[PDB]
Amino acid sequence: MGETLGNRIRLSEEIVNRAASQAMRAHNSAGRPFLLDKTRGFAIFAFAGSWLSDDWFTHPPFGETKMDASTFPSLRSVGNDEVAVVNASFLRRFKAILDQLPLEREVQKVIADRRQVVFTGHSWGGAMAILATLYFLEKAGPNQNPPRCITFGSPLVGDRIFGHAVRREKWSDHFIHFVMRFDVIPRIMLGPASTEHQQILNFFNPRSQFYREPLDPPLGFYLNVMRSASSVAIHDACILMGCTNPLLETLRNFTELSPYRPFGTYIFCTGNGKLVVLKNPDAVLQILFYCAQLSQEEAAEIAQRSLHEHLAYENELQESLGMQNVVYLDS
Amino acid sequence: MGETLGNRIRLSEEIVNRAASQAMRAHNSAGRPFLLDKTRGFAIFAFAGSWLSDDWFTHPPFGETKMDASTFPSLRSVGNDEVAVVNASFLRRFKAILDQLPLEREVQKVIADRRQVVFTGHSWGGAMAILATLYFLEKAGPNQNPPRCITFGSPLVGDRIFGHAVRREKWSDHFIHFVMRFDVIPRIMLGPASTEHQQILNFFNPRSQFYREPLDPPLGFYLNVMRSASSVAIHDACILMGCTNPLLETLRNFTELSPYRPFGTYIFCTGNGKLVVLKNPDAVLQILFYCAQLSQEEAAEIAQRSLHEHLAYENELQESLGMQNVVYLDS
Repeated sequence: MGETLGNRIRLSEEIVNRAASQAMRAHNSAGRPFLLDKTRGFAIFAFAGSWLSDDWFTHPPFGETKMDASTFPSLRSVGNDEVAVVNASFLRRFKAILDQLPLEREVQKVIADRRQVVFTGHSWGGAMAILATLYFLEKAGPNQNPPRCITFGSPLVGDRIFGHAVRREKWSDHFIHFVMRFDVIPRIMLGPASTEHQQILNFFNPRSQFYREPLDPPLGFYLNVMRSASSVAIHDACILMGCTNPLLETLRNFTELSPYRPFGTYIFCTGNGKLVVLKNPDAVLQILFYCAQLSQEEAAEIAQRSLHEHLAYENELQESLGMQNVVYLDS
Repeated sequence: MGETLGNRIRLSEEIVNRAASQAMRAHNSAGRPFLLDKTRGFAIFAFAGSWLSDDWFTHPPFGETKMDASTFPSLRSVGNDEVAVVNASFLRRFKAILDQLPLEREVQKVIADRRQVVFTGHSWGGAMAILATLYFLEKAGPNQNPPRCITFGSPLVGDRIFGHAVRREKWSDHFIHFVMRFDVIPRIMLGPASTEHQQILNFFNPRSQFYREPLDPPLGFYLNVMRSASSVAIHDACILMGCTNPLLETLRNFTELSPYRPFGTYIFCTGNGKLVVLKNPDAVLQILFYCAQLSQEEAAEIAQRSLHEHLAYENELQESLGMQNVVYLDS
């Protein structure tokens, strides 16, 4: 009733909180890639994250490949246009879930059971949730309600063409991505694979919280991530102002920039229980850097702070959704 | 003859090189704020730089004030619009030159002598050259050829309204600002006054080159400058995408951002004798960060590199203007 976020995104606050809880429970669950949670009128498929570097980068610097035109036909480029680009490890792992597990049959079963389908994931798990949603959008029958995707601190998945295709097919609003202010994982794929990416993953792996000795984060990982985020944001700003790709390559001395870009509806948790909702992908890229800038020193502080925020989506949304202070930028 | 940069900016290569040489000679010249160099058909007024912090910031964080509406009437805002903003120390020091020295009479004398007037300056001296040019544009008689301004590694001087007023009066093309790729001084006013600004100035003061002991640069000064440059560039990108000022203040948690913005024609020296010319002020702000990004580590390297580039405008332009490889972004 009244003006709530749940009305704007057409997902109740109860199910978003449920999705956050299931997403954290899915991690490190006896090797299983997903769990299914059934509640009245809903089926939540929550995908476990992976903290193996090979599951993030098939090859450095960006681990990208062509989006599978057979599996996702609607995301194809018209004619000989540049093809949509996806993280190769993400796609490989999602395809393995489909091939090895009866995911599609279980999705058809809950739909036939009159349940709304929600794919959800935290961290790497959000990439599986994103690919699952696109796959079942591709194969849906005519009178099936569209699946929804909710991610928490998820990495980026696709490039600009990928995102443009999702928007073109009118699928972008089905995706809701929560991003904490200082969570680096939504930003980390804007930079090349760090030589210490595995050590970054170990630090952000929830199982590391139970270790007797605390794992140390690699020195300067946060600002190294934010330098790349600003590089990609300012690159796209130059493109939108008329600069050409060859010229920009000369200006930056021909270094490689990340191809990945945000898509879908983003919800930034900006602190003091405030939420900022926006859909424009160009604005999301700018704000991924803009809201994550640091004050004071935060040299020996941001590491623990970024980890806490990456792991605190449950508590943050319990508070921010129960007592709402939400602003919409393109609504 | 043919296609040259001198034809595009209507200033011969000979006089640009002359201006660079006079700008470096003006520094630390027996306390005098400027020198006058006369050659056939020209009068170059070169202004000495100041490496006293009080001459850069009257008050932290940005040392800004209202542009003097009496002295520069054409830069005034229509009615009760927001007024043009200038560096207070820069304006105070330029006014002192006019009041204490016969600058205006000497300018009238060379003009009556059928000499083209060029105001030039390196580093802080470029700010004096900029204000001198605007002042004499304001007071010019009807048949006097417009004065020209050439700066080398100059700090920013005015805000967006200031720059918009210069463009509105059709004066922007009279200004030529050379910027080396890794020279921090064109970027430094995009961030708040460092607590070690005086130590930054000591490091970039040319007289420091003769010291027996080498002055050490303050740790991390370069990346601290570039973090602010990216912050301001991405702020303006968000504005150009529809974000409002109150919203952006909440996103960055209400920190103060620098008001200063580039204006005039910029020429970036991008390496290998290449020059990149552009006039769009929004693109200049983006490129101030974009072309200055660092590879490898450059932890104990960029300090010496940035200093060398700030002090190498003479040699760079001798080579880049004699054998030209120039690209124009908005021409």
